[PDB]
Formats: sequence, structure tokens, C-alpha cells
Amino acid sequence: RWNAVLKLQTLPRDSSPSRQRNRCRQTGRPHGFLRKFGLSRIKVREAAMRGEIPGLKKASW
Amino acid sequence: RIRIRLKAFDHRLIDQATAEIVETAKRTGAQVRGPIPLPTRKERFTVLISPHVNKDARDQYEIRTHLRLVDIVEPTEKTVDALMRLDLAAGVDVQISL
Amino acid sequence: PRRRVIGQRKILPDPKFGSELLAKFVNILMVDGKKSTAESIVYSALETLAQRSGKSELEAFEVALENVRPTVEVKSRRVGGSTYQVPVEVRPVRRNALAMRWIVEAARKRGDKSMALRLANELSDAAENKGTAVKKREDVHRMAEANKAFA
Amino acid sequence: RSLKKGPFIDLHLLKKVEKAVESGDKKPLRTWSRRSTIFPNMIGLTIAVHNGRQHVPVFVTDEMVGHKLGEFAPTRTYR
Amino acid sequence: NQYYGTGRRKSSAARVFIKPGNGKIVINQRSLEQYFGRETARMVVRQPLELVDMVEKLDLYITVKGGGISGQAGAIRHGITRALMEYDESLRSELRKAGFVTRDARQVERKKVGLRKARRRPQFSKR
Amino acid sequence: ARIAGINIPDHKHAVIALTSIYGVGKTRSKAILAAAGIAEDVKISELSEGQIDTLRDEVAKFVVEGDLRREISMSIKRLMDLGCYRGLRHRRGLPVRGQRTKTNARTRKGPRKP
RNA sequence: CCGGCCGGGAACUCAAAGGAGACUGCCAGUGAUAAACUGGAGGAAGGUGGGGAUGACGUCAAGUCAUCAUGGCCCUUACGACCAGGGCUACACACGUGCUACAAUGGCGCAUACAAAGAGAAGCGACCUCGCGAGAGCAAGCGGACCUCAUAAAGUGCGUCGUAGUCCGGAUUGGAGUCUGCAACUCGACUCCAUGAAGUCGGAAUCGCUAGUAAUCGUGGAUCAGAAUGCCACGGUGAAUAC
RNA sequence: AAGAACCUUACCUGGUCUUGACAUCCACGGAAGUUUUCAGAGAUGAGAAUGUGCCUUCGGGAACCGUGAGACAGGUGCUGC
Repeated sequence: RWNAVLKLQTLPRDSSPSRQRNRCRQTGRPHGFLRKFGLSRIKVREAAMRGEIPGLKKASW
Repeated sequence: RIRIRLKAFDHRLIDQATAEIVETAKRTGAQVRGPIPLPTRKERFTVLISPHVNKDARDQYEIRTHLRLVDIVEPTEKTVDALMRLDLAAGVDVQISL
Repeated sequence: PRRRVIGQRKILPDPKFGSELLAKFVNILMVDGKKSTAESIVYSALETLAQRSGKSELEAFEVALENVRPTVEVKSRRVGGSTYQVPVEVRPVRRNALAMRWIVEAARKRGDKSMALRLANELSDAAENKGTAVKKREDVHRMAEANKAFA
Repeated sequence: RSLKKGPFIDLHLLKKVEKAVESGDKKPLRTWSRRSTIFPNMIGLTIAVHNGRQHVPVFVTDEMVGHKLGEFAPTRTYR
Repeated sequence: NQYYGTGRRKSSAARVFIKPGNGKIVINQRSLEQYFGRETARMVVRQPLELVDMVEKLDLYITVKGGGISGQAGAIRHGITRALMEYDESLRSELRKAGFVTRDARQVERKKVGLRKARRRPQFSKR
Repeated sequence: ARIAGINIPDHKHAVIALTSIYGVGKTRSKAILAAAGIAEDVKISELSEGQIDTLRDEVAKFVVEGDLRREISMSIKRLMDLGCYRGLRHRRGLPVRGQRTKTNARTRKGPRKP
């Protein structure tokens, strides 16, 4: 380690990637979030079935 | 040489853009390789349906990512610009590198 | 089952040795999809059987199996009073199935070494007709006909 | 032991510690932080380390260089 | 001249070629026997050179990729029976009786939600 | 022989004999036998006495046996008298390394109690 | 430089665009002649081809006011809002659902070898060097049929161990380390050395499965600072029995 | 619940605020903002620095901040019978 530099922890601790949750962008839910749409699963489904999301469809593989 | 790798939701759509690059190229100059097919990317998802509980049944989703690659080995530099730009590329994304 | 018929594929004959019967025996013996360790076991057991007995290859396990093939099996059944055990005459295919079937469980139960040796030893005391496979065969003949006419 | 090439200590508490080191021991200091890893300079000094509802009285001694503040504090009551 | 036969089993691509001659077995420019052919598809792939004729009448060149042991074998197996046609494919009629003119269609069944494997169902408390 | 340790590791092959002593496991057994120049396969008792006397010098180098026992016991008792939680977790007889106790403390807690 | 490597061939593989074929149709027999059925033919695929998608009218005034919306009710200087530490991970217990064992078809050591599907820019990070290893420093290439994670394991060839709480097995615990982050303290993962409990195959009872399935061994993803024996996905090996 | 070390997190013991964390709306003053400090566990209160900008009609106004006012905001509170 080194001198005064390690002691510089006067930061807000809102800097850290440990801090922000990644809540659902529409509803604030902090569970069920896939990053690709950035939404929790239910609003993904609600949108997708109503045909708005481009190029998205059912899978039968 | 100069090449276009395309990307599309519809296979029958990227098909029309790679039709248009061919018939544009042999019109304006020459020397196009047409659509090299290239393997399909398939973004397969599965997510839980219910608002609450009920883990058991879930719904699967897919986004088919169709690629195409077109190259021009064309040395006719002053008709390459005429081949360039003017196309709208069937309303779906295209990238044109040297 | 009740309605539609079942009649499966007739499996591969064993390479070089030429016994499709012994191919079925390794498929019964097979532990956890390891057909490779099964085929590794069988030839080592067959050489050690034929080496011990002084006999030829194909008929060594076949004569050992032949004593331990009964002509009947029993079924649990009821119509009136509380459960009966009912003897029935075995299918000739299922006869050779049952002889092989009891062998693998018997070979697990022995005091012996590793599997090539212990299986050859089980075949040895069925060829000599005095071990565990003949004891399992020499049961059903006593039990039959105390219970003959139920279906 | 663990936690790589050197541990962390709390800045606001360190200025209070320099008063405790220079002036000598007085009383248990009431500290919200548990986080600091002890090193020789905290030895011989009364401090008090939170358990989530009270500061627990730790007087520091010789081998406590191996330890954090938090370790002596009980956060779960039992029978 | 050359007699070609392709075939697949379980996503294994093969390419078989045949000409007359006292052939050794050549796979990916090494012998199948030097690919452990005592074990690797050991008599399995030489099925047309069993039933309808002997081995030592055709030279053979094979290039295979994918699968494991049984995965590697069936693509070559169905390519080699099809490539058996030095003077016409009349021997496919006899091999039709044996069944080796038809590759095994079967593939792995997918995983689906709520199953441990592919038909294996979990256990569940009471009933 | 006892090989300067107090255990006698009779009629084993040498790697097994060296693991049998307290304070030496499979890794340290490999390093000690490689240091002494002694082959793992050979039966330990059978080998010539000067090659034993070599091992008798070598095993003494690392700290082993009851010496290593009392050192460990002293650090435990010392930490336990500090009144640290991880210390007190020794005295209370329950999982030190943070394992769950709602279920599954059954090794360290011990047999089921009425 | 005899390495698909470099011309070249694009044959052929694969890929992905477009298509064909199988319809009880071909024949025979049986069957109320009709419907239908059995058997065979030919054929790569035959009697709903296999899988998946696709869930009738309605049931439990089912579940969900904590995803969201919302009738009505209530608090609105507190049941709101902000912030630090703590708790959600406790423990005489009981149960569910999983993982790993009790081994010799196996352990342990060396050599040897075929995959399939993924993901990646505040990413993945070769290679190269350094470290006991975990890892560390320097650092190409690629927004991907290319480059990277990434060197698939069971398997196979030789050798050792030989029935033992073991060269089985790993709990627990000690010491000494690495990695992320404002932070490893209650409350992380991971490495190294050492320790080597229980367990030598589980009562009554009970669950799953009819073919690439059961079983068994690996790999991958989403979630993600760091977080897996879970879940979700992929393939390797691969059955038994259905009167 | 497709990820409880803080955050997440709702709850507790503690520290605080009450037109507020967030909307819609007026007035009044201040560019927004980039630097640094003491006291505090931090939130924070309490500072010194500096900066003082695009439209303008010379009362300005839009971007945006701080203070105050009252209409109000808020609730993972309650009621799935």
C-alpha cells in the first residue's frame, strides 16, 4: 500500500459499482431484471406480446 | 476488399438489400461477390410469467439475428461512390468497411 | 401395456466373438452408460472362465446359464381373498433374460475381487452348478402347485 | 492472515485516536464504525465499538494487532 | 474413378471417397487403426465391406468431424454404404434388408422448464 | 522405527508411512521424501538403516506431532480468553467459520439432544 | 519451411437463402360391401414421422392491493422522507428440496483424444514473462463462422494401490495466503500447508421413467463489483424392462 | 427472489427533516458549475474560494440553483371476501 493516497476514502461511496442496484426502469422492481431490455420480466412480457419490441418473437427450438 | 456486413430481423429483407447492392454494382460498375450467408445468431431467452410465485411454467423468446456479408473487389473507384450512399438498405442496419 | 404393441430393435452382435447373446448380457450388465468398461469386463471374464474350466469360448457361459434357466416364474395376484403368488410358464426369450438378470446382482453380492474375476467366479459356480445362481433357480419349482389355478 | 497487502482504518476516528495516543487514555470513545483493523497505536486505550444498539467497551491489549474493532462486539443476544 | 458418399449422425459431418484397390482405412489423413480402430468404430463402419463383399477390393479416403465415438462412426457409416457402388448401387437393395441404407434419425431431446433432464421429472411432497 | 517422530509407521510404502505421522500430509510427505532422496514405492520398514537415519534427520526439520498440537491449542485458548466472537465461538462449541445453525451444525454441535 | 499453409479449386463440407418429397398412396388380404383395419411393397423418411409451439366451456368468491394500475378506508411534524450501524445468515428442534459420500465397473500417478452450444467493449483479455498455487505485472487481437474467455471431461493406453474407516472419504478446526469493493467485523468467494468427525449403502414409507429416454460425465448462460451444490441451456457416453 | 456484506431492505435501536426523497404551481434572489475546509459516525449543518454562460425585448427570459408562501406531495399503509 502507499502513504496518504489509501487514506483518500472521503468519497461518497456512491462512486462504487457495489452501490447502484439496476432497478426496473419502468416500475422500480429490484428483482427479475434482465439487462438486455433493462426492465423486470413482467413489463418485458407485457410489451413483447403486444408487438411493440422490434424483431422479438416466440421460441420453439 | 470493400465490404458490407449487414444485420437483420428478417431473412427475406436483408435478401432485398443484398439484391439491391448486386444490381446497383453491376449497373454502376462491376465486381461484387453477392451475399455470403454466414451462421445465424439466435438470442434465446426464458423468463418467468407470473407477477408472484408459480416458478414452474415460463415463456421462451427468441430474436433471430440474420447476418449477410457482401464484398466488392471493384477497382472502379469513381463509380464506387455512386454505389455508395444512395441506397437506403431496406430499412435495416448495414455497415460498410474498407 | 394394455393397448398398443411394443417390439424393440434387435441389437448389435458382439465384434469378432460373434455372440449377440453376450452383447445383450453386457447391455444388462452395463453400469451407468459405460459400455466401454462393460466390454472391458466381459472378455477378461470370458478368458478367465474358459481358462479355469479348460473349455471353449461360446459354450462356457452358455452351459453355466443353462442350469440356472427355470421354466416358470411367479406373479402376485388377487381376485377373492388376500394376495396369492401364482406360478406361470416363462417365455423362452425371458428365460434367457432371467438367467442373465440374476447374475449381475449375484456378482455384486460375492466376497470376491474386482468385476472381471467375480463375474467369472459366478459363471464358474453355475458351470459347476452349486453356487448362488442355481440357488435362485432352485426355488420356483418348490413353490408351484400350491396355488395352481388362479389367473 | 487474510485481506492482502494491508488493511483499512477510519479517518474521523484516527484524529480522535491521535488525541488518545498523545494525551493518553481517558474514557471509552463512542464510535459508530466497527471497520478499522487494529495496529499497535490503538493499544492501551479505552474505546467503544458499536453492535447496532450500543458501543461495546473494548480496552485494547497487545495481540489486538491481529484484529478489527468489531470482533469483540455481540450483535445477536442469546439465552 | 472416385465414388463419393457423405452421411451424418448426431451433427457429425463426414466425407467418404472410394476407388478400387487393396485399401487401408484412412481417416483425416491418419489410419483409423492408428486412431485406436481396435476400439473406435471397430467393425462398425466397415459394414458394406462385411455383408455384401470383403474389405480388400476398395481403396478408401475419409474425412470426419464432430461427435464422440458412436457420434463419429455413423456419419462415416452412412457415407460409406452410399459410396459402395463400384459398378452401380445394386448392393443397396441387399443392404436395404440389413437396414444400413437408412441412418438412425435420432438426436438429443432438449431441456425444458420444470424437468431435471429431458423426461426425468422432480419429486414432490404428498399427493 | 519411530523416525525421530513418536509414531512407528510399520509396513507401509514410504509416501503412506510419511503421511501417517501427525503434521505431515500428502504434500509435505512428497517434499520430505524428495529431500531425503527416498523412493515412495519402497516399503518403509524394509529399507536400509542409514536411509532411515536420513529420514530421522529430515522429519525433525518441520514442526510436527504433539509440538504442533500444543501450539494450536495455545492459540485457540489465547484467542478464547480474549473474548473475541470467533474466540467465544470456540467456547460455545458452534461453527466458527460462519456455517449455518438453523440446520447443519451436526458435526461440530454433535449428537441430537432432547 | 509440405502447418489448409499459399496459390487455386470451388468440386465437396458447413453454413442460410430458396425448394422438393410421404398423400393411406402403392398393392394384397381382412372388415357391413361403407368407414376402418392388419400385413407386406417401394422408399432416406409410413400410418398423428419425432420434438416443440399451440391450453375448450368452466371449477377452487384460488393466488396476487409488494410489479403495476385501482374502488373504498386510514395516517398525512408521521404509518412519510433522508442517513449510520445492526438485523434478514440466530438455534434444544422437525420437515421439504438439492449436492457430496459410503468405493475396486473404483481411488491415485503418467502418457494419450473426439465435442456441441454459448457469451464478450467501464468487455472478454491471448501470447509472453514472473509466482508454491491461487494469482501477479507487461500486453496483441476482436464489437466475432475470424480474435478472446477456450487446452470439454468422462473415455482410452500403461503403472500402482488390495478390502482397510483404507493411497476410500471428506466434515470440523488450526496456521499461513490470494481476489473484489468505501467496505470482508456480525456477513464473501477462493488458494496453500496441516487436521482427517460422521459414513462401510439407510426404517416404515415413497418418487421418476417406455428410447437417444432412463442413467452417468463435462461445458455454457442469465443473474453479476464480488457473488452457486440452485435455476435456465447445450452436448458426450448411453441402457434394462413393458406378458 | 435471474444474486440479503453497505446499498439492496421494507424492519429494529440510534441520528435527522417536515410543502419535504419525487410531481404540478407562484414569488423573490442567485449562472449552472468546477475547487478546497473545519466540526460530525454520516446524513449533515456551519464555512472560505471561485465562477458570474447561450436568447433580451434593458421590467428580461429560457436552461438551472437556493430561500419562503399556500394549494399539495407521500406511504412495499389497510382492505385480493
